[PDB]
Amino acid sequence: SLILESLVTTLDEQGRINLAPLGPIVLPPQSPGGLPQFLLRPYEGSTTCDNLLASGNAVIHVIDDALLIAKTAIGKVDASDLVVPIPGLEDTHVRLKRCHRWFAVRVTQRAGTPPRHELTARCLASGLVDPFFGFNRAKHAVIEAAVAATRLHLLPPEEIEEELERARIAIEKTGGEPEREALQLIRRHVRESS
Amino acid sequence: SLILESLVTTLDEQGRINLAPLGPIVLPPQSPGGLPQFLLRPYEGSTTCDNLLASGNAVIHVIDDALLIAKTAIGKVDASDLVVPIPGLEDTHVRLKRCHRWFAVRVTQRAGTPPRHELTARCLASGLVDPFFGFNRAKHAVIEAAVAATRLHLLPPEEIEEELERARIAIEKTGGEPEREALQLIRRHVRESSI
Repeated sequence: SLILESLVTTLDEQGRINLAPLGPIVLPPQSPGGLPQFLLRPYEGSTTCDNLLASGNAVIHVIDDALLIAKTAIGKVDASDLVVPIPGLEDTHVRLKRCHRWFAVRVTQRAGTPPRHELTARCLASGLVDPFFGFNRAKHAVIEAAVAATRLHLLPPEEIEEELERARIAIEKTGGEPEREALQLIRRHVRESS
Repeated sequence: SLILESLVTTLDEQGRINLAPLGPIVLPPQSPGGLPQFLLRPYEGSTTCDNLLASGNAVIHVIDDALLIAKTAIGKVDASDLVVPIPGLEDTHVRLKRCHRWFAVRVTQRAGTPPRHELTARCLASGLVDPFFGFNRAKHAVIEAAVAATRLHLLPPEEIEEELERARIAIEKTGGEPEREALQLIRRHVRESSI
């Protein structure tokens, strides 16, 4: 399916902000030229899933920050100082100060056989912030390594080592310090998980 | 600094437009928010390299179009109705109508020993156009497959096949129609080059 590797913000019942990775499916717009809709498949028991099921709201972000995706895939990141309330939606939706694009969404349909969730969401608002760097082989390899290192069922040692090596090479060839940092964090996570 | 996987337009001596992949190094500005410089390392004997050395001009594009990268990596694409001359630079630079961002550049320094050219370029003009889709694992794997398909004379068949297989997996999971088409075109190129 057509999937964006995003960061999502949500709020709990007390307004506490959560930031986590999500891979929403991009759905057709309601009208030609219109904003995308999204199919969200949050993981049961996650803070994102709890907050979506309670509030109906989220903000999906297009980012070129592979380091932040890696950090929030591996552990919790305090996002309280990373976000600003969205105009028109200040009590329900917050966006990252640094991103390329944000989509403030609200759930329109719900389905899924427990424990799966399928939440259709439409945009209430969207905006552009920073330019996107562009394709970068190091960022891409950080994403692959982070996905590999955080799978529900552990990959065989040879497979995870292959992803880490491909990342090392791509980062040496094309990356910067945030990508170097990301790989070190992912390597730590892999070492601590075995 | 980071390397951008870009599309570059250049013009030959008769004004003919070329569109091809380039991986320039992005040199940061002195001040946050300023325009960057680029280090261009074009491939000796390529149309892009010939035009850069002759004119000193190019337009570098940030694109989310992995299909177009694949097409121009594996063969010539007629870019005549993809680009338009840039006002103020209309005799020397053309830009893609569809892109996220473009930088019209001019070479300020030539270095390197042939066949490895190293050209420093500064920005004459730039702009934003379309939003960027975002990270997509299928687009990323199409880029890696396209790089491998340009290296049939440098890599064994099993290594190129493994890049094609990683693309298949990423496209099934995350891709759309352009990425599916890109992998078909790349596989066809690999098959044709083997025979």
